[PDB]
Amino acid sequence: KTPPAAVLLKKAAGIKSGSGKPNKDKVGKISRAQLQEIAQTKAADMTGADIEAMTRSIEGTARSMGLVVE
Amino acid sequence: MLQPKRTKFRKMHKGRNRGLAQGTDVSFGSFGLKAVGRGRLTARQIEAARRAMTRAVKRQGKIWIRVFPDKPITEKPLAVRMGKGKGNVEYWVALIQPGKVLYEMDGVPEELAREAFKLAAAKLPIKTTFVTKTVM
Amino acid sequence: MFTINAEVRKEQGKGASRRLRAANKFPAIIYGGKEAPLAIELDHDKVMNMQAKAEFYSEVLTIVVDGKEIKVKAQDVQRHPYKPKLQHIDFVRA
Amino acid sequence: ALNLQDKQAIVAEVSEVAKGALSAVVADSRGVTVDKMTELRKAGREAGVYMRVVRNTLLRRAVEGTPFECLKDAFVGPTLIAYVTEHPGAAARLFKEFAKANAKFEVKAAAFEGELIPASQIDRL
Amino acid sequence: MKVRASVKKLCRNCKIVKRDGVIRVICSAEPKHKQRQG
RNA sequence: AGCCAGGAUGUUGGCUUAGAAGCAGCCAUCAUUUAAAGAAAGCGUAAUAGCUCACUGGUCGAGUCGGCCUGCGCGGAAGA
Ligand SMILES: [Mg+2]
Ligand SMILES: [Mg+2]
Ligand SMILES: [Mg+2]
Ligand SMILES: [Mg+2]
Ligand SMILES: [Zn+2]
Repeated sequence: KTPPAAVLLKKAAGIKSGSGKPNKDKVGKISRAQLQEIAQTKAADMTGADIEAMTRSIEGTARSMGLVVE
Repeated sequence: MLQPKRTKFRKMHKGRNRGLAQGTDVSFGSFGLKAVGRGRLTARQIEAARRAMTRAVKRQGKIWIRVFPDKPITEKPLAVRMGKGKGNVEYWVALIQPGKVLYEMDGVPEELAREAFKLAAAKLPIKTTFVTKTVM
Repeated sequence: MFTINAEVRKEQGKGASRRLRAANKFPAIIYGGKEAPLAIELDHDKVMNMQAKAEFYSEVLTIVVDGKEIKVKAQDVQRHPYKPKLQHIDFVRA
Repeated sequence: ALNLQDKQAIVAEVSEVAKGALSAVVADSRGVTVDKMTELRKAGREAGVYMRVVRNTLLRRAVEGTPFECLKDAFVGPTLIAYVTEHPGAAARLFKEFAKANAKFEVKAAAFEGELIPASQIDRL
Repeated sequence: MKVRASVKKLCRNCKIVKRDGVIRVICSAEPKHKQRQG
């Protein structure tokens, strides 16, 4: 398959590991362009009918590990 | 363990507990534990109840105790005849009439308070009920 | 808009009132304004269900006595000490 | 659970799509993963096909509005409806290749011309 | 079989049933959970 | 109420750990396809797998759910 949403968000925010306390500790930032590229690879792997849908599932995977969208 | 810091008098008359309560209403928090029965709360009992409901809320919200053990109770010790003066003061009580609000609580959801007051009620000698604050 | 039906009281005092409450009605009184204070009785359960809502205390109600309507506010309510019941109610003419 | 108004809105929607669609194929949806269903919704958004799984009691209220009153008897068993709004057919070709490839469910009975078309004869459509 | 004056449901599996003037608790899962009022 | 079926994607969410994959713990608990499916209510594995629930479609076809105030009962209740 395509590499996990978590791995692509880890190499997008420039980090190694995500946050130990997600949404409390913010461990990095990713622009909406990175969200859309990552959710295009994940689009090749997703269930979404739209770009916004898959970019939203990658938004969720971005909030669950503590990485902000900037 | 609650007890009057000082008093005008050391010993007291037994008395009688009659009538209804004053302060049948919740004047502080949202919820309260009101006593439907009749009788005495020793200081110890108030302590234990308070502890139970403090454990149950995990030291969140706020708790009031609207009763206080201001009346001293005496006991002759073992192997003592009658007379030769009034016995010594062992402990203190609060006199409770039907309708009195013993504890009050807020800063917590309803359910948790119900649970807590149940737990505390378990430690008290008199029948109790759960009540809520009303407008007017 | 709450509506309360009531009959005037043919008797008064302690006895009248305890019999009243054991019959599942309860006394009340309407005063204020130019007129004379009007002593009434109410059906317990109706009022007991109505006063459960905040509006009851903040709002103008209508009491139907002998077909005649009177607008009132709830002023002061006496509750039974340990039970979920009402002893008695003051309504001031609005 | 659903409010009565939610169900009124949904009956109005299935009736509104029922008034604009040429051919309607009713098919059992059972025993299928939601990835095969994401693929049938993609192949269904491809052909102009409108796919839904609704309550059958609701489906007889959206059907009662003409000329679908024949399909009331195909609403016994779980019902997945395909409305082709633009072009007729093409749901009838996809549902059979889906039922054959998957080897799941049923594909019970269709409707066209104001008529019911039985499970075997939808090969017409 | 715990014999006590207070009998309760310790889970969803537990079922309270009265046999012959006695309140009992029967659990399909945990025979440890079996109680009798008395 | 029973019975039939689904209970899906990202994903093995991040942190931790030899492993932690809903199911030791800590944090978040978003979003997608949906009729519906908790970053999972319990069992289960070395970790998975696997059993099952929340939830929904079907069948069935008419009453059902839980509080309020009470009346009378049951247990609690063993001695020469
Ligand atoms: Mg006296
Ligand atoms: Mg008298
Ligand atoms: Mg026997
Ligand atoms: Mg059912
Ligand atoms: Zn059990």
